[PDB]
Amino acid sequence: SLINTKIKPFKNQAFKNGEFIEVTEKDTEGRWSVFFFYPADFAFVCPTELGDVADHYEELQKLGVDVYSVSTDTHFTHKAWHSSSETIAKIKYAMIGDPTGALTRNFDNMREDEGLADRATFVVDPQGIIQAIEVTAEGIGRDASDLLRKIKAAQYVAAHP
Amino acid sequence: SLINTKIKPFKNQAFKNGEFIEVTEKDTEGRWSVFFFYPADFAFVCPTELGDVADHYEELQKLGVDVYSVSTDTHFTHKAWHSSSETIAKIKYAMIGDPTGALTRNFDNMREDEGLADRATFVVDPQGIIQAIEVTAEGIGRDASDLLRKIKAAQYVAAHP
Amino acid sequence: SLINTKIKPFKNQAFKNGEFIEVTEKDTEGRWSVFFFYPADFAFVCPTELGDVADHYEELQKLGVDVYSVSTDTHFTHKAWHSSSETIAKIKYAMIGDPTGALTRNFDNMREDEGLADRATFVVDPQGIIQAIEVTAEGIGRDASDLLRKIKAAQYVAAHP
Amino acid sequence: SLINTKIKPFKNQAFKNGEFIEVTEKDTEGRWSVFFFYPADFAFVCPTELGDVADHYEELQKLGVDVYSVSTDTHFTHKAWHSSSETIAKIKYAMIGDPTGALTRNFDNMREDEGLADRATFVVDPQGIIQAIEVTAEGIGRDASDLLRKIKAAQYVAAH
Amino acid sequence: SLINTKIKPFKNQAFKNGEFIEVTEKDTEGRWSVFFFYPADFAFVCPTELGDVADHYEELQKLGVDVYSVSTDTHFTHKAWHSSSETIAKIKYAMIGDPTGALTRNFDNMREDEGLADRATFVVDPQGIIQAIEVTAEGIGRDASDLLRKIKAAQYVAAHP
Amino acid sequence: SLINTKIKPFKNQAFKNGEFIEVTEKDTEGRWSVFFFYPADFAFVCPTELGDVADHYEELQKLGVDVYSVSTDTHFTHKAWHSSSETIAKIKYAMIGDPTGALTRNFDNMREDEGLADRATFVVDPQGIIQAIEVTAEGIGRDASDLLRKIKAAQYVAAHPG
Amino acid sequence: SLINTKIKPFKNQAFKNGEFIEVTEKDTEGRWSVFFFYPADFAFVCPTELGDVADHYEELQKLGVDVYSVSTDTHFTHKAWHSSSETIAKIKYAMIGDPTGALTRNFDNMREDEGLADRATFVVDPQGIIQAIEVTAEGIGRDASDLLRKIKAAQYVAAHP
Amino acid sequence: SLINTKIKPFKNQAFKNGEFIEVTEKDTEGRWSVFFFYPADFAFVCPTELGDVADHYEELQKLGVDVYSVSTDTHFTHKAWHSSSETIAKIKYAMIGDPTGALTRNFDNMREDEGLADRATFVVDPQGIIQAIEVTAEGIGRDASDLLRKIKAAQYVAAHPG
Amino acid sequence: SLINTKIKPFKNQAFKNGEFIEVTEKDTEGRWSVFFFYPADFAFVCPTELGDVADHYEELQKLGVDVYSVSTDTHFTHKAWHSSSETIAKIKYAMIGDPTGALTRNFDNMREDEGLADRATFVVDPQGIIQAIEVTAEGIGRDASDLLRKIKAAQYVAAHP
Amino acid sequence: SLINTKIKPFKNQAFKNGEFIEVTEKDTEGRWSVFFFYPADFAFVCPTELGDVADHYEELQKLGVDVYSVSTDTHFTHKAWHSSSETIAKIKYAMIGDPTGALTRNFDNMREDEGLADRATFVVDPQGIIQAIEVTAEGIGRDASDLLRKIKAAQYVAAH
Ligand SMILES: [Cl-]
Ligand SMILES: [Cl-]
Ligand SMILES: [Cl-]
Ligand SMILES: [Cl-]
Ligand SMILES: [Cl-]
Ligand SMILES: [Cl-]
Ligand SMILES: [Cl-]
Ligand SMILES: [Cl-]
Ligand SMILES: [Cl-]
Ligand SMILES: [Cl-]
Ligand SMILES: [Cl-]
Ligand SMILES: [Cl-]
Ligand SMILES: [Cl-]
Ligand SMILES: [Cl-]
Repeated sequence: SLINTKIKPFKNQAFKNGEFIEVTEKDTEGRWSVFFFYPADFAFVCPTELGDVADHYEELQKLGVDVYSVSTDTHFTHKAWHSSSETIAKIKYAMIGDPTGALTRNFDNMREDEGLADRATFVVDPQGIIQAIEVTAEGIGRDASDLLRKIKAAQYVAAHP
Repeated sequence: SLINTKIKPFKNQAFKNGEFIEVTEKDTEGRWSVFFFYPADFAFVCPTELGDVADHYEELQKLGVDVYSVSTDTHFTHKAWHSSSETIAKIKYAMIGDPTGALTRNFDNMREDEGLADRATFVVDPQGIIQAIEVTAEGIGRDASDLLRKIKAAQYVAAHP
Repeated sequence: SLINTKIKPFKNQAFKNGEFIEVTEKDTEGRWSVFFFYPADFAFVCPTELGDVADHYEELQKLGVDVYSVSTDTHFTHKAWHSSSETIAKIKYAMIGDPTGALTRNFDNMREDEGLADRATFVVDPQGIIQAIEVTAEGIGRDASDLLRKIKAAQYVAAHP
Repeated sequence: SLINTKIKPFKNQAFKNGEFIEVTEKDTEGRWSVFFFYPADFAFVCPTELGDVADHYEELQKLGVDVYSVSTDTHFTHKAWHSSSETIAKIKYAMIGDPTGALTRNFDNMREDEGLADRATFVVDPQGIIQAIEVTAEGIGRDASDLLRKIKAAQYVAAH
Repeated sequence: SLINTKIKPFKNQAFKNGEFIEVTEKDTEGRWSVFFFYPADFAFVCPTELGDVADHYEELQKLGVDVYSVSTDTHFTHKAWHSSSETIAKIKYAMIGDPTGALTRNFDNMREDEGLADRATFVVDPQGIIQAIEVTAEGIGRDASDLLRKIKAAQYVAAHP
Repeated sequence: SLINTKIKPFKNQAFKNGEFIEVTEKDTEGRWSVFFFYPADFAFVCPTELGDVADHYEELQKLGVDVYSVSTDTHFTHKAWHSSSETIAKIKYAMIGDPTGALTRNFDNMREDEGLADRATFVVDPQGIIQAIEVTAEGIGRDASDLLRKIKAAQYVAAHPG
Repeated sequence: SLINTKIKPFKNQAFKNGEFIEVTEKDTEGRWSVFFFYPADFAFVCPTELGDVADHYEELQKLGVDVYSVSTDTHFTHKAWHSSSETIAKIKYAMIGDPTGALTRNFDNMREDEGLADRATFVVDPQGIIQAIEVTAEGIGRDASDLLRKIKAAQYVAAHP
Repeated sequence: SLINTKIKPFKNQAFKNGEFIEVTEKDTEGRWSVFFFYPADFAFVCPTELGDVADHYEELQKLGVDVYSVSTDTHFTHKAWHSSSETIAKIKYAMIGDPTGALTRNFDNMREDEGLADRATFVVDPQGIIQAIEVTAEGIGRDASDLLRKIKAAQYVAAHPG
Repeated sequence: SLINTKIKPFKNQAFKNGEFIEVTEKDTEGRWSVFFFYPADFAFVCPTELGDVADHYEELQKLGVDVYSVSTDTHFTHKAWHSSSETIAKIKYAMIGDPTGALTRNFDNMREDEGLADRATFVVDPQGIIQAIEVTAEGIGRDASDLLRKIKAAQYVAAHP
Repeated sequence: SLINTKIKPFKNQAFKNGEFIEVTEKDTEGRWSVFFFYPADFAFVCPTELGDVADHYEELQKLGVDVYSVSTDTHFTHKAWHSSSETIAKIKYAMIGDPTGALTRNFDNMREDEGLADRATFVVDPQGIIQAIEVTAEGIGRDASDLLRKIKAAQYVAAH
């Protein structure tokens, strides 16, 4: 488990609201971060999960939490996915491309014989420390409302040691 | 992470319903299993978590899911905790002692500088494959109803590929 | 260079004329093959090159030459690219996905800090021997008509040593 | 034997008279120390041994001697044990928790396939030097009046 | 491939228009360079390729491109070749001798079991970066007019990222 | 420590009651054994420890316990000591000589910078398992009465585990 | 020196009287051999030494001695040299090409920073044993008539030990 | 052979004529030294060799030669030996104890499987350089008078080179 | 020292009474042997030592003791020395030549910075075990009479434990 | 081969008419040197080779050329040979002894399994660079007159 460790430095391209931006660990410092990994854009699997986090994106921003989705696809592919799927289209958070797999491996989350990330979610606090981890196989869905509870609880223990 | 891997062989003592028993991987074969790790008996962090799983234990048992809690304390210590805590007293599943940390290290779950296991939950299917993982920091509580939901989804995809 | 070496075994998923297929080195045996590498689907480069090769595919097939394009994108992404670009839409040869980068590293052709393949073309004869190589930087376009001339010349020396 | 070697640095949590304290090697400097290892709290073995040392404890303190019991349990388990065994209840010295086993391994005293310490007693002089060692199997009891006898001889040779 | 890497330092003798000159990497700095490798002087091969590059040479020089052919023969042998074949005779560019094979190995282009260079062409820009590579087997000819096209495209892109 | 390990093979010469014998690990099997180490014969310390054990040997022999003293002196040296010390003269157990230090190092009991064994006592049961260990610095005496208590106690647990 | 050792295996191309032949160590077995090394064909050195051995060649053949000259040039280069220099033209023994430098290194005779052989002569008996070694710097000429005296003395001691 | 090498630093306790002393390589600097090794005190082998050297000791001392006998026994055992043997009793030179074996190993003279020194004699000049070596098995006796012949010769050659 | 070790195998040429012989360790088996090392033939130092041993050789022969002198000179040189020194001429035992130093190094008796043997004597019993060793600096003479006394002692102890 | 490399430093004893001397690389600096190796003194094979060089020695001295013969024998042994043999007695150049084999190994000219140098001749210029090498087996003779031809030719090339 990477629980209670500091995230490693990284530098990736991302797509966010119709534009390309670069993201590094410096963008996460002093912020709450959710890293949301998934295997592949354009898979026949319906992206319910990515869109649920999208639905909750408003509250997450009021709690000072940024959301980053990550797959080993490129940011170009993200822009195309964002254009063709109605569910993906409502995403307003950053979609990080990790074709080198460096970000994915930082989180020990690479399926090495497929070149894809596992279905993992990491909650990271402003000092870069990982406070929560959830991983599931392709049939077990990640519940975005459960994520919010965990994030809110994490902020609480930060305030009340 | 260990997602989608086979659990490793192990041999531990446990306390269960007033008795000391031995538990091994052979006890898990052909069953659904939940491994519930926690840092320490008698911390006076209220064992809200252990008791939640206890409340749901009858329900879990009807789905054919066994539950094993695990810490690096001994089974002697578990028996004493069980006699002294009203909440722990209602645990009817096996409380595994792991003073060597072998069981804990099998799940890659040791805080090496404290000698205690992290707050991790692993769902293991009847073939020994880890299908879901949840890990939290010391302040963020694991929700047994979410565990239950994940187990049912895990059981669903097994029956309907 | 890899000139005059035998290509190595490989197994990839690919998209071809509306379907997903598996390609292995066994598919190239007894055939002439062109492996046409590029960095990324949905890239700012209008894919003129992929399309130039497309125009010549009927001529190439009459020479018994198979064409495989290759990037580290997934085959899913290929299907989407084929659907959204009028130029890509006219590709009827196999588009191989190489997310593990194994195929790309076989041809020593990976930009390791980008996780993308270089702009390289390999001509492979029916015995699996690499007979021609062209690699260019991102501004210099590969000319499919120059490719044809080389292939016919390669076929001539095979017939008349 | 670790006889005549200097103890190694360590940093552990402990229970001592209703409170949790941190203990390190720096706490032993300039002092005589007895390190009293045992396998496990709440084991069915009755802890007559830990309690005999308690009976002798004011006397030891009058000699400027600190006592530390050590097991691989946590200080949490010690506090609980302290509430439940009438015998353990009379301990007024520090009960050190060693869940990492580092303290135990410093003294070469870990049963590696059990994750528990052996039944060992070490006497350490004010310079951190080990002056006496006793180790027994689980049926053979350590006698605290003999411990006292050994400490007093050690203090004598220190003086001469 | 060596695409987009910087050429390595080198120091060789060459024959150019009736004289022996020394060439080092310092001669290529601030200039465009074509390094044109071939296996052996006086080969049964009609040196059509070397002579074709000669015909296009004036044009290449006005675009600021210097040309160096390189073989593992000595410069003495080049000089003799230049005197006996009318085709080699029309070469006005520098002919580098590489009997130690160092220049050749810098470009990773040695057939170690023959001690001869492969049929490789490298286009190198003024900062020493390799921008184009072409390699062929013994029957497939390199077309100097397509070399020019590539060079002109490379120059456009230097000026217009 | 060496607690709960099996003693290692060894082969040494010993002085025992007016004779030279060879002692091996084979001689200890099926018996209770005490290995009693000390630094040097003819030393400035009066050998009260060795004499003290001698006082208890008959008790020890009725309980089926063999005693072996060990130093890195030779068996020749033990014989001579036995003739010159009034204390040593009453020793009826085997005095093992260990000039190679192998028996001593088997018990991890060598002071390498002096080439002398440390002041250590080991109780070993019939299966060759070490059941008690005692090691002390040079000014802290080893009590033979307390040794007996440990041995009697060790035999009780062997007969009544739990 | 290599005096009194057995020559190493080799397989080289050579030019001999207008044809290309392969020479191996198997060709030297059961015969006397002279291996005559020099740095480079077409060198500014007028090849007085090579033509001198030729004048004595008919005589050498009556003694059962074969002659092999060796440079790191190719056999192609030997053929051209043989055609343009009158002195070289009278060579009727085999001219071995050693572009890999393997034969030259077998005789420990490579100038490693030039990639050329030193001026060395080795006399080899029918069992492959080196019986004489002569090496000189460029100004000092090897005298073929002294070479003959040495071969006759070597043959004498073989017959009358 | 260590012939013509410089002896290595050392530090040992020794018994010399009723007193315990320390011997180090600094005691050999500027003197002629004889290091006379033997296997064991109180051994079955008649200590004639040490006694014969003792007979020549006033003559050796007149020539500025120090004598050091060495075994892997302690210096305590030497004092004891000195009191019980009439032969050893006439030794007035230093008896060095080497229980750690470092001195014996310095002279490459240890029998490792016995933990005892071999029967070796070394002559060392005032500069620390070894000028003569003699080694024999347990039955072949060293002639103290031949030792003496050599020391005088070694002293001659030192003062009259060539 | 080498005391109580078995001599190692050796094969050397030697001069004995007008003849050249080969001595090996098989010559020493079942015999008592003296190996008498010295630094050099024809040296300023008086060969008193080889001669005093020669004076006793008849008595030594009666006791079944063979003598071998050894230096790193050749057996040729021993022959010449035997012809020039009235003293060495009396020697009837084998004079072993050791130009490789092997026999000398077998006995750890080489002055490495001089290539000469030290002044050493070894008495070896019929089982090849070294029973007595004497080594001296250059001014201190070895007394062959003492040597005989030791050999006699050695034979006695062999016969009487 | 060692052709065109600089000789390595050395320090050897030698016999030079009557007396023993020490030769080192400094005695070769600034001068032309011939190092003439052979296997062994007093060998049955007659020193025709060493004598031939002696005959040409006065011509060699006039060209500023020094001669050193070398074997793994000692200088003591060389001296004795110089008296026993009429051929050898004519020798006026330095006979170097090389018992450690260092000089010989410097010229890569040692037969390791025999401890004798091979039959090799090295011509060295005043800058210490080896300009000519000839090595032969025991039946083939080194002709002294050709050694001069090579040296004069070396010197010609040296000036031009
Ligand atoms: Cl993880
Ligand atoms: Cl994990
Ligand atoms: Cl390539
Ligand atoms: Cl990858
Ligand atoms: Cl210990
Ligand atoms: Cl542990
Ligand atoms: Cl390349
Ligand atoms: Cl121990
Ligand atoms: Cl030892
Ligand atoms: Cl050579
Ligand atoms: Cl050489
Ligand atoms: Cl090469
Ligand atoms: Cl020695
Ligand atoms: Cl020796």
